[PDB]
Amino acid sequence: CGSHLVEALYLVCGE
Amino acid sequence: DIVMSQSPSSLVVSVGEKVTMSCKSSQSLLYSSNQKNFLAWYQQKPGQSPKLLIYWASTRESGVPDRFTGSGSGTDFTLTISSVKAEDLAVYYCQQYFRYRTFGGGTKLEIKRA
Amino acid sequence: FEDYLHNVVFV
Amino acid sequence: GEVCPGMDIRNNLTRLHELENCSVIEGHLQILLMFKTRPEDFRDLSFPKLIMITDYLLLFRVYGLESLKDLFPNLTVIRGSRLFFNYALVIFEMVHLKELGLYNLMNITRGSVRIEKNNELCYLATIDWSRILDSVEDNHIVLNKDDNEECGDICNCPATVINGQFVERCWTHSHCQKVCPTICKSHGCTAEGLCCHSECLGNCSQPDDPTKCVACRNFYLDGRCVETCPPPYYHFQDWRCVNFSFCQDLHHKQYVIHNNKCIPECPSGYTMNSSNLLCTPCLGPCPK
Amino acid sequence: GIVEQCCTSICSLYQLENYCN
Amino acid sequence: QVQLKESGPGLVAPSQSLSITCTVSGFPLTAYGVNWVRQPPGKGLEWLGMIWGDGNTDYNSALKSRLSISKDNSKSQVFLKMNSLQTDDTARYYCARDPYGSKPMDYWGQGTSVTV
Ligand SMILES: *[C@@H]1O[C@H](CO)[C@@H](O[C@@H]2O[C@H](CO)[C@@H](O[C@@H]3O[C@H](CO)[C@@H](O)[C@H](O[C@H]4O[C@H](CO)[C@@H](O)[C@H](O)[C@@H]4O)[C@@H]3O)[C@H](O)[C@H]2NC(C)=O)[C@H](O)[C@H]1NC(C)=O
Ligand SMILES: *[C@@H]1O[C@H](CO)[C@@H](O[C@@H]2O[C@H](CO)[C@@H](O[C@@H]3O[C@H](CO)[C@@H](O)[C@H](O)[C@@H]3O)[C@H](O)[C@H]2NC(C)=O)[C@H](O)[C@H]1NC(C)=O
Ligand SMILES: *[C@@H]1O[C@H](CO)[C@@H](O)[C@H](O)[C@H]1NC(C)=O
Ligand SMILES: *[C@@H]1O[C@H](CO)[C@@H](O)[C@H](O)[C@H]1NC(C)=O
Repeated sequence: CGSHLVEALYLVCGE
Repeated sequence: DIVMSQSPSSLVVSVGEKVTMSCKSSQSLLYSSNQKNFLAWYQQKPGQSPKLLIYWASTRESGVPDRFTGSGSGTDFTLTISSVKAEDLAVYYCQQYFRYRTFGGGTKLEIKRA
Repeated sequence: FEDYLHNVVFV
Repeated sequence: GEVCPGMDIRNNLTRLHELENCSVIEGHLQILLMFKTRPEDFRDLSFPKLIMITDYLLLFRVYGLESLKDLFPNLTVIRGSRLFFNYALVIFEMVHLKELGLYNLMNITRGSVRIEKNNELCYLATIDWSRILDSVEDNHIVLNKDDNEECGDICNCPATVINGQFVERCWTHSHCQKVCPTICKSHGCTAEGLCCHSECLGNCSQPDDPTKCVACRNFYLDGRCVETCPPPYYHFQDWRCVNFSFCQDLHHKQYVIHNNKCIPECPSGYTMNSSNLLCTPCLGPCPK
Repeated sequence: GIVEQCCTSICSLYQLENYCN
Repeated sequence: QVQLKESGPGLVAPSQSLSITCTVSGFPLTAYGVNWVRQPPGKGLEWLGMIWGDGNTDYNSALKSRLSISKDNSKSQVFLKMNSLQTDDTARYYCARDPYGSKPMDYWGQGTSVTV
């Protein structure tokens, strides 16, 4: 899940 | 300041030969952080101001010939002049620069003729 | 390594 | 110049202005995770005062950033006292980056370079890393646009034998990689090729002068580059000399002294005597 | 942590929300 | 152009103080140390003191505040000031440079003669 974990963490934040 | 002591007060020799004089400190002069001893040797051709020769007791200063060879470690030091050439005549001193600086009592080199 | 990278870059 | 702490810059670019007057970052610099940023926030932005990083430099997922040539033009040494994994420079998933442009980077002491997953990135095979890093065997530069054999790389510049052919070496269209004659070693040289002083590191404003280095090779103290910190000064952060007082003040609200070095921790076999901060060996077993 | 929490182990939302900047 | 030259008054009557100016050129006083060494004719070379880049000072403990070493770095001058002298202080006085971190004592003055 390497690169996606980065993608996924961002959508979560907007922060 | 610590206390430095040399031997002899003077020595004599002629052309061609190797020469070794001594010095001592009341405290050890080897720096842990770089493994160098904090001691110097200076040559003073007489009547003129002295000249830097060898630092960290083994590092040869620019403009010094390879005949000059520093030695010793800890509290006890010696300086060596390998193969004497004419104007090598001078009084030599030991300086600690570990804490403060103090010089040795010094030792004279003389040369043999008539 | 990317593994290392994440585990270290994260509040 | 100024010495500031290791920083970690994330999200809003605005945090970046903390560095404005800084010359050496004591520690690492990490700039990462900025997803709303745009090319134009960078086309007017710069740090010409940053000359040195003590630990490592790490850029990761900073968008809109296309070259570093305006951001850190005058960064010259990375010392790699502490490394990220085993790297002293990490350029990673730096989408948008085209060219490196650290035309002033002359030496990475210790660490290795890992530049990975940077589509867009060329001007990589135009760098002779062996003129910058001690160990290039452990270099890890993969999966960039450069690996498509299809790079518009253009530079005057000199060539080294890295393959079975010499190769022109440059950072950008308008900056050559500076190469000092073989016998200057790591000490740097003027444009003409006069070696800088031997206690200087990457570059000098004047030749033959230990006060005119652009980055000390050994330790820095009182304006001058020196071989070692003399007592009563102590080795700090393995690049600069300080007195007992400085070291003490930091400890109290966890710095200690040993081997004539000022450090966070006593090494194994030692405990800290409270009267003098000096690490002493243990009476019997060490509780630690 | 994370690489172990959300990769070897497969993660859920909160797990991530907690980690947010 | 590394140079040191000492300016002594030469002649001092007992119970009076000694003020020597070492004028150095070719390097910055903010970044090097300066030492004072004296020699009575055909006798020993004697470490008197030093002043570091940062204003810090070292003295031979023999000198019970008899010695004050200060500096004017903007005008490249080093001041030795020694009080209430006697005839056993009759010597040649040198200042010499000190690259402390890296070297010991490189570059000596020609020396100035002082008699009590
Ligand atoms: C970049 O510049 C440097 C000059 O600053 C240049 O030479 C390298 O200098 C470094 C640091 O002064 C040398 O590193 C040490 O050398 C000894 C040799 O026996 C090693 O054993 C040392 O290992 C110890 O130190 C480590 C880190 O400081 C500790 O973590 C470890 O526990 C050890 O105790 C240490 O590495 C280095 O050897 C030289 N390098 C060479 C190849 O001689 C360097 O070449 C310049 N690079 C370029 C590309 O110009
Ligand atoms: C031990 O070393 C440290 C760090 O090198 C010394 O700090 C130095 O001392 C002063 C006092 O903090 C610093 O600033 C001064 O502050 C006032 C501002 O009100 C200003 O008027 C002075 O002109 C001066 O700038 C000084 O910059 C700093 N020097 C360095 C090289 O870092 C500390 O003094 C040292 N301690 C001893 C006992 O020597
Ligand atoms: C940079 O220098 C000046 C000097 O006083 C100051 O006004 C400014 O705020 C400084 N910035 C930083 C980040 O230190
Ligand atoms: C080195 O410093 C000098 C003086 O500031 C400057 O002319 C030069 O651009 C710098 N960098 C290089 C790589 O020579």
